[PDB]
Amino acid sequence: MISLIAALAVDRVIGMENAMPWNLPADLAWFKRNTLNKPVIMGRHTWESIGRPLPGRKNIILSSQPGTDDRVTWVKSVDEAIAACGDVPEIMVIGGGRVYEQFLPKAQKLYLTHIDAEVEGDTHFPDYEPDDWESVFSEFHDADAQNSHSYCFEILERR
Ligand SMILES: NC(=O)c1ccc[n+]([C@@H]2O[C@H](COP(=O)([O-])OP(=O)(O)OC[C@H]3O[C@@H](n4cnc5c(N)ncnc54)[C@H](OP(=O)(O)O)[C@@H]3O)[C@@H](O)[C@H]2O)c1
Ligand SMILES: Nc1nc(=O)c2nc(CNc3ccc(C(=O)N[C@@H](CCC(=O)O)C(=O)O)cc3)cnc2[nH]1
Ligand SMILES: [Mn+2]
Ligand SMILES: [Mn+2]
Repeated sequence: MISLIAALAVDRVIGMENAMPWNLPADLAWFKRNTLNKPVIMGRHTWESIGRPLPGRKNIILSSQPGTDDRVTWVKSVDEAIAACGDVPEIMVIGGGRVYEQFLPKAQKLYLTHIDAEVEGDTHFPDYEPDDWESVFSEFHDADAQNSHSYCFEILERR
């Protein structure tokens, strides 16, 4: 399948000129657990923001331009990105906004972290058609020493 994973603040904000507005290590740890040993597809701006390869995962970068780093795989279209992933039980699409929009209709599963934080962003998760998704997992966490906002991990499956 194809699955999207994202962390959403209020109103589906996911970023602000190429930095995430927070630092919730419980959520990054959820991200790592759900992506480790799977291929991850990302757009070029998200590659830039991370700033390095994600270890333990096949990193596939979409760009309409030649690639500039041979430590990751560069592809020029959605069909090529999926093909580069070969024979894998689960393909993880890790954003950003433009990439999420294109992979949504080919997604079976959404791993969403809803963060209770108010932030004034420039990129959104495409979100919304609720009727087409069943929530099968939801786990809510209050803020603590390490994590300054409350947040909820949710897994949705396409009905
Ligand atoms: N909250 C979260 O979980 C999360 C997750 C990921 C990212 N983010 C944030 O999202 C923001 C980045 O998102 P974004 O929407 O600006 O950019 P993006 O989706 O990461 O990257 C867009 C770029 O990817 C390339 N691309 C996308 N689809 C393509 C296709 N079918 N074929 C060829 N190339 C394609 C293009 O590169 P070229 O311009 O090189 O052609 C395009 O400019 C940042 O703020 C980031 O921190 C947040
Ligand atoms: N749930 C979720 N949360 C996010 O913060 C997130 N971020 C991105 C894009 N940004 C990033 C930034 C860093 C790393 C990274 O290298 N993560 C480490 C865990 C430690 C950490 O991120 O601080 C990893 O090895 O996965 C991945 C994606 C994509 N999907 C997400 N999904
Ligand atoms: Mn808050
Ligand atoms: Mn979900």
